[PDB]
Amino acid sequence: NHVIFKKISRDKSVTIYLGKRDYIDHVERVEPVDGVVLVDPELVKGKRVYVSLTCAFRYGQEDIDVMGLSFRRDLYFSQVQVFPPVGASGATTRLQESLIKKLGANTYPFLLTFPDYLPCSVMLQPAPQDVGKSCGVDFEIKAFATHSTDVEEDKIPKKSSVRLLIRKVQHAPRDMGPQPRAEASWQFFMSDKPLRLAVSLSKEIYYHGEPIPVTVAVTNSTEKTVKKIKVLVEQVTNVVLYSSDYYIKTVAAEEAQEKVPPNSSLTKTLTLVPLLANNRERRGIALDGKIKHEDTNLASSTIIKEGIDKTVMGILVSYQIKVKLTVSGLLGELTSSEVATEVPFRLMHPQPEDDENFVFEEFARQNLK
Ligand code: NA
Repeated sequence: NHVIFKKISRDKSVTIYLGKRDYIDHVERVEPVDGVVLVDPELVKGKRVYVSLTCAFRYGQEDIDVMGLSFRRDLYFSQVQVFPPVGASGATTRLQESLIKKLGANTYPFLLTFPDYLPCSVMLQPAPQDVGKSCGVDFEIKAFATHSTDVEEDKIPKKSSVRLLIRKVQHAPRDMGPQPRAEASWQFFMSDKPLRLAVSLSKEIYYHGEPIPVTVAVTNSTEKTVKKIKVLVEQVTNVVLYSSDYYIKTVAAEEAQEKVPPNSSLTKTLTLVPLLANNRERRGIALDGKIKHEDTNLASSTIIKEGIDKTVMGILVSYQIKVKLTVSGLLGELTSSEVATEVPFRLMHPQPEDDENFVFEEFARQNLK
């Protein structure tokens, strides 16, 4: 079985079919959006039909745009002619050949590539506590019909078009970086002896839903007790277009049950799983889609190609493990400050790997249960 997604214009003249809602970037390359457009021959007579792919950044709205009330900067734009048929006939892909075999003679292929310099789907709606507005990067697939008027004004009527917001989803590349690790030491006021914290991760990339084994070694040479060992996954978000908004938020947390007495060491591995489901509040963190939708995830770590300016990504997402130690008799007495350290890591979807029967679903995404 193969689920095909479809949407049809208010006026019934144009119907678009897609194989996926979600298009894979493994960063070596990215999936093209290939699909077909079914037309009503009678409603498209004398008309042209195109499909465009637009990547845009928007600040100030959850979409572009109501009352032109938002800032917008386009990252990429492409458009192909789907009807009348251009040049040679037939599909360039099996999906297309198959969908055309099934749907019949009013169906026409279209294929839209992605380039390698774009970000992946990212959006944020701010929490009450935050300032700065909603923003994100949208990927629009639009199929529309144009016609001519005797006044020589061409027309692109809304009722003849269909707009699908797809996702460009980040999947892991062939290779990952070295084992993440960090070593911090503190010498407190009046003290001759160090508190050391080493922290290590099993690998530099993790998959959404994959448990992250944070291993911690405390060497406490001090007279103090470490009352608490806390471990966080922090999501760090930078808005690099328009407003400068900066967000850092805890998407996962774990507390050890153990303390570290003066003059002792402790080594323990805590396991964290940074999912959006763990978060009651979905606001003020970078997601790959709208809050309302069941399929939405945490944004994957941004990946910038060499030689691309980061502002052109429009929102930067990155992750770190933060380990905070709580030290007895310090705070308000020997420090106004945290004792903590961070180890960065990347978070994305799994590495991808290396006729049929179709079932048609409406493209609109399922709302949150
Ligand atoms: Na001490």
